[PDB]
Amino acid sequence: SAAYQRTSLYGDDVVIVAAHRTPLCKSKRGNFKDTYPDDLLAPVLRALIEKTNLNPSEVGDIVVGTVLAPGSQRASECRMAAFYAGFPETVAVRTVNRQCSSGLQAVADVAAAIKAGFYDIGIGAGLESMTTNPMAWEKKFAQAQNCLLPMGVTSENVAQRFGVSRQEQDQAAVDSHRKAAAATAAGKFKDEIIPVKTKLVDPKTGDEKPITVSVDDGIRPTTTLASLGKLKPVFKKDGTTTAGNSSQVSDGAGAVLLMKRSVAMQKGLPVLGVFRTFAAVGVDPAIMGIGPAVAIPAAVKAAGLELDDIDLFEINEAFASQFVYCRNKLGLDPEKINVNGGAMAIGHPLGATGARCVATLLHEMKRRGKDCRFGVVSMCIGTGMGAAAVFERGDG
Amino acid sequence: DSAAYQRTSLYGDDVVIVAAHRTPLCKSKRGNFKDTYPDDLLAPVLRALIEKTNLNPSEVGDIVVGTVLAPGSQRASECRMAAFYAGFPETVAVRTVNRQCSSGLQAVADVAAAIKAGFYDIGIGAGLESMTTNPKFAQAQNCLLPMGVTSENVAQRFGVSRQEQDQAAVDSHRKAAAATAAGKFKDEIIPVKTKLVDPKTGDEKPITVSVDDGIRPTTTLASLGKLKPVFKKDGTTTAGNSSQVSDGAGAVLLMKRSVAMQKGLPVLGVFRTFAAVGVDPAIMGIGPAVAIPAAVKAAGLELDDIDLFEINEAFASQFVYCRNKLGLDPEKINVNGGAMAIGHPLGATGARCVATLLHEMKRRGKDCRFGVVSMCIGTGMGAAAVFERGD
Repeated sequence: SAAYQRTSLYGDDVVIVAAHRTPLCKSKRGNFKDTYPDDLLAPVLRALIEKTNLNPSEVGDIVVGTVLAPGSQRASECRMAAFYAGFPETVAVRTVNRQCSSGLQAVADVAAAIKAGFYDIGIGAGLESMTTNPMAWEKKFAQAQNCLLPMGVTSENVAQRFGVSRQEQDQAAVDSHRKAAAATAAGKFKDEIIPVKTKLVDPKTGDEKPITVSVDDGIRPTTTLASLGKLKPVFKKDGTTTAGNSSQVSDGAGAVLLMKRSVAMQKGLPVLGVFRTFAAVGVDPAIMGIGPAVAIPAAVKAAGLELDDIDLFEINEAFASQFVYCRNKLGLDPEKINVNGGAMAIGHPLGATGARCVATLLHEMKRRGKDCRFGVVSMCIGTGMGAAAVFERGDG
Repeated sequence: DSAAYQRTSLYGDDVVIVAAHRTPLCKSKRGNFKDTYPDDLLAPVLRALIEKTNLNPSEVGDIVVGTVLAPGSQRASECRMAAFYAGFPETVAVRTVNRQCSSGLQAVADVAAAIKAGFYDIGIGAGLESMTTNPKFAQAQNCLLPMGVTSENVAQRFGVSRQEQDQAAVDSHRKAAAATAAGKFKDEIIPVKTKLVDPKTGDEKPITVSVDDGIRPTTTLASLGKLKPVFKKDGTTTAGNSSQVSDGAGAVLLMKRSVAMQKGLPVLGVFRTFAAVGVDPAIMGIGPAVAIPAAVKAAGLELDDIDLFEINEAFASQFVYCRNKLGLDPEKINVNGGAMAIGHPLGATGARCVATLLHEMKRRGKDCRFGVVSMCIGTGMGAAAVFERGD
């Protein structure tokens, strides 16, 4: 149980008409190492618009999950992105008010504002990038560690206290890379991924070669239980968390275009998803990192559903310790979770995780057809909180 | 209303406040805490909750601190150092409010929530700001500049004038001067034994800060009328009708009503309800205007039932808007002055105002039954807490 809970009930009124993401690239030496943050968010914001033939001035609100950027750089990067995607002055751009989070509430608060009648159309997005445009509108490594070190140490304790073994954690990372490799090789990410045309600087020569990034570069198809069992602990001398069974910061962006069911209908826009419910929960401080394990039952219950009704989960894999705990504690069927791989394989783009997982969930549900009716997206909001979202498959 | 969403915590009569204190608040711009490190502001307030209750430090189940100015990991290390010096052991976990920008009221609310949930019996909701650093202006601006730009816009749209904003700053300095002169802050304030470098000679002269050094008793409508707009050419907001960043700390000791009873501890206050709300994006910075009705309604009360209001004065534009929108009795609000006079210690505002409220409720007698503390959680949210007078 939780200390408190925010619940948003959206009924049938709030649909998703588009949900997309950039590829995710490892922040340390990945294919976005010479790509600025606004050049990740802008093409995802722009695709929502192009895919729905929507006038950008019709969007009532853009809320962005963004963590790495310090202070005023958060908003300025998003406004840079918004401006360059063609949004006018009159479209307000906001950030998620958290020191550390994974961005899901951005999607939920946009949904809530639509349900409240504040506006008809909104974008819930997310963005992270280790790079800084020298051109600002009108540090970052510290910020990554500041969020992730506490998350890692707490989860290695929760795992240590509930007996989540090194094998169990490593098996999760193996499964993640297996599933991400298989989804990539089957072209299952093609619908959700907006390829990013950019440049890659050859460290040897300094030459900038044009590159179009289309694939998640963090995937390691050769990952085995054997390769991972060789890896050394990252936090404490006899700890079970390694570089292999935890996720690394990746550059990327995600965005979800939400609207009132009746406006999508007058516009002739297929429904990709129906946002049913959102719950954010404050957890017992005695056992932090376990966010999702508390928020999932909360959001499912608010949807008038039982855990067994959920066909697919997207549960963030920031650390296998915490991922395996939350899965095991809830008794979830492992075969319904991160079916196309998780952050251990494709990466952890902090504040973009929420929109990223929304895109993955909805497009897989689309793909799996009518019997894939209900989906949950879940993740932490920093060590003390969980967030979970219930989605119903759109009719298209 | 209306909120886009609401978090409601209902505490019953289960969660009592047995002590609430604050340091004096001093101007960050070369006020009397300019040579005092953050941990040296929080430590003696945390220690005062302990000393005044004869509590063993290790009995505290949780310490949650609102702190804004500090960058990233420094937020945590400042609070943990302050906790160490207040005599708390490793075993007492110290957490910070997970917000980029907030006034820290939710620290108190979350501890109360955790007590009501039976997670522990005793916790501390606290806040700390200091511009000094123990071997931040950018972080302060990031929070307040958009807050003021937005609140001014709301003022200009809904007819909150320069004249009415300036009057509110006069009123704030006047009430705070009367309060200070009348000894009304003595109960809540923990004086800070510190050292001060004299700017003229450079000498370290040891000092006990007891007074909020930012009160300007000479503040008139004439003196405020002469100040230039801080945001745009024809803007209404000035350096005089908004609050300045201030160094200080606040801490609130909460516990289960039965453990306080067993312990022989006088109840200062009863935490009844808390609400936090996301507001209409088209009108940002009006937080308290949505959150007060919500928290009041959660307590099963009406606005008329509330005897005292502590509403944050980060900007007069926003404060006057919230008061006028709700039709509150101006005479029940910030009765001992507000942040325009005594300072805006960002994340320490929550605990600060709770202490001011409860002590004034106690002083006023049994008829001062209901109090509301309200403030923003950044431009997009509002927080409000309902308290009932302790016996």
